[PDB]
Amino acid sequence: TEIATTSGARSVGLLSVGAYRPERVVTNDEICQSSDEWIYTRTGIKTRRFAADDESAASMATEACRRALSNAGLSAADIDGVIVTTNTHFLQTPPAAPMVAASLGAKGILGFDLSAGCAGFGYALGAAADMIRGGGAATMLVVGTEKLSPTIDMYDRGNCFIFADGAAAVVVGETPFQGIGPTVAGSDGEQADAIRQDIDWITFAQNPSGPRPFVRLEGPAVFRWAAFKMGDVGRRAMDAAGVRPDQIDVFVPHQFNSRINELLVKNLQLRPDAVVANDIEHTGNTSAASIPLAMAELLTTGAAKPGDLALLIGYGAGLSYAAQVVRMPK
Amino acid sequence: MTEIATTSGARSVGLLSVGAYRPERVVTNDEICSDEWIYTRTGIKTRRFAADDESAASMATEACRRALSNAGLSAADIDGVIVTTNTHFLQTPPAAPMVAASLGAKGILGFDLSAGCAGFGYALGAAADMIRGGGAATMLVVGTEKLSPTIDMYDRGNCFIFADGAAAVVVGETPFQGIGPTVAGSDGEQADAIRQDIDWITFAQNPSGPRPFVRLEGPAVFRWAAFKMGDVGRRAMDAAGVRPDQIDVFVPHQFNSRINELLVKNLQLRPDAVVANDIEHTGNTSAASIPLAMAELLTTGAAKPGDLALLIGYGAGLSYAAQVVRMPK
Ligand SMILES: *C(=O)OCCCCCCCCCC
Ligand SMILES: *C(=O)OCCCCCCCCCC
Repeated sequence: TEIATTSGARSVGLLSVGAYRPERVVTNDEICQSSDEWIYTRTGIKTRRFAADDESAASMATEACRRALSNAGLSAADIDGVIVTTNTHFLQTPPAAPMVAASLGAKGILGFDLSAGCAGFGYALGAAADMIRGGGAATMLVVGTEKLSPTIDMYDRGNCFIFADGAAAVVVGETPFQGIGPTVAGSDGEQADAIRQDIDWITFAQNPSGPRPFVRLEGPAVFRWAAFKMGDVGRRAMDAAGVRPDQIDVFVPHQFNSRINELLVKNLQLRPDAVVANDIEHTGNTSAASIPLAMAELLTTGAAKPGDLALLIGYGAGLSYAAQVVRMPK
Repeated sequence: MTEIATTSGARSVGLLSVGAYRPERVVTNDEICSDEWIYTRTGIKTRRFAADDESAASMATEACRRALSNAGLSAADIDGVIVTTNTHFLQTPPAAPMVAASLGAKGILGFDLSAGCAGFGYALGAAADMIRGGGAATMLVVGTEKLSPTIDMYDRGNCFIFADGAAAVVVGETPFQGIGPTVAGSDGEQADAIRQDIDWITFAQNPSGPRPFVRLEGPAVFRWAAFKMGDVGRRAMDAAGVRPDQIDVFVPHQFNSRINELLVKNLQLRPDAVVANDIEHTGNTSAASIPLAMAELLTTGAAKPGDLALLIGYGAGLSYAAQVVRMPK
């Protein structure tokens, strides 16, 4: 007997984006006591959001999902699955996805957590699109969520002003025309230490009164890697999608650093009038949540329009990257 | 307007191989605590604990090496790796890129997938989806677990349950369909049933308080798994277009033998159907459990390559993932 195969939608796209940004604004001056100029010129950040003590990666993911569902004209009963992508869910288990599903009033739906630094969103988008086309699901939530503030060593003058909190979710479903291109992804596992938790939780657990773990970043190494490698990645994603650089309306790189992204814009040879995501300005670097948060900001302000041709490039920890061409959601 | 390319990959995908790593240190029921007490309740006789210098990532690498060797492939033939685990003790970097680098394939795509014990089913399905979509042609999927450091040796409810190990599968194009449609789901309202009890940040901010351990509400998990997974198994067979009487091999997650005995009966397979019992000397290795159980069956010869197998993963998050597959190697 032959094992049967399911089939799903051919054309898949981003139906909606929904964003949750924590209430507390932390300015450059507040976090660093000419600090405002210093931080802004190096990173592009003016302010960022910090989540409250009672908030978590999962709780922000839930709020983002509620908003994404609303923008898609859907309820939780329309969703067949949810992928949470995060690096700041602070339990080995349970995973965030089932908790999020439950809070949404759809406790039974499939889901898992996906971790790949701030390439997680691209990987999760690709996985959702592949699952829907394979018939494993019809409509899915993909939410990038991050609570980075508790992981920051406020004495680490190399990164303390970089990381921030927030969540944003997209609805992926069948569309009239193809809305999501092939995923272009890869790694550099040899540079795994470039962005890291410096002390693993178990070594820490054997001596909790000694130094605790914090996020560490080898800035120059990441700058060099991102600025010199992601251009070729962007071109691969566009080639796979069958589009030219000059057909790109919107560029949404991961909001790691403005200077990096300015160099990527140049390398990718986009139109003079191409819209470039700059959400980092009042959001900072929110890792897995960055791209969908950046997408929401562009749509919220009317800088981008739904249906606009967008190039997304996620780069960051593990040294991991994931990129794809999409049409902008509602 | 501008077209976004519509693409496809190979429709027929299957398991080309399985490879297993288990650590050297055998910990008997007698040592850990007695033998009859644990055995009666779990079906566990012994389990393997990893050495201090081992990790989920290191065991996953070694399981991947063996998997590649058994498929007659090298690292250069692989387009990416999915690592599924619950015991990679870093928020970042993820295990997959490190595993890829250790295999001499630092550049390949990959990521970590967490869904408790059902991680392997989700990861398997995702790799199959990605290959059929044309995003990759050949993949490694590896379940890995170093659970021993997470055990509270004073917790008389679970200290004898969890163990260490890793197993990987090579997934790629096969002449006939080798991986059935994914059947998966959750119960997020019972998320507290299997859990880390104190989150890492709360612990870090309060080092004078207690440290985190794995906790298990046994009865709640038992009742959910024993009585709900039968229907899951039926759906996966239905999706694969196969009948219960056609299943050659049954591989439930090796959570508890007594749960699995009840599952066997509920599923109404042939009397001569082969049931995975790797828990006896491997214990419960969470995400690594199913591929380890597949490797054990092939190693003893109880299962043969090509045999029709039903895999059911169930556990934390309250999460489940199941599919019918043809046995590898
Ligand atoms: C994205 O820019 O990559 C950064 C990944 C953020 C995860 C940081 C992990 C913090 C753990 C330290 C306790
Ligand atoms: C299968 O039974 O799913 C169980 C998931 C493994 C539990 C590990 C999390 C405990 C960490 C405690 C520090």
